[PDB]
Amino acid sequence: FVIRGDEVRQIAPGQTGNIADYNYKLPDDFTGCVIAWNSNKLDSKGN
Amino acid sequence: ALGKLQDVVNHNAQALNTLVKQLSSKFGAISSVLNDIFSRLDPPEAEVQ
Repeated sequence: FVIRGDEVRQIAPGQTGNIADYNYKLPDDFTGCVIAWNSNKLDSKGN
Repeated sequence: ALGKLQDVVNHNAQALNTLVKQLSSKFGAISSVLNDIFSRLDPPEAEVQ
């Protein structure tokens, strides 16, 4: 999934967040790993 | 002379009183109130306490 960019803290499992609350929650074990990186010029250009 | 009988009553009462007292002990956690731990701390850190 995509993210705004400054809310990478919000997607931390077991911790609530406004973007998380409307969109995504994770279990808390959440056993799986989380990988992220900026994709500025790939998807930002006024989009 | 009934102290021996009384001692049994006191010992049980003293032991039971200690058990109730132990409930208020935080045992190293931030607080001894269960709901306080869950409410104040996030679920990851709350379970530790």
